[PDB]
Amino acid sequence: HTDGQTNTVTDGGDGRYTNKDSDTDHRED
Repeated sequence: HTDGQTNTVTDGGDGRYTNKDSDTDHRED
């Protein structure tokens, strides 16, 4: 009901450091 975001985290493939990426996503609307 097409307001609102989806959930978005990314962990950068790896590395073992704090490779904490972000994003966006929505009900693309």
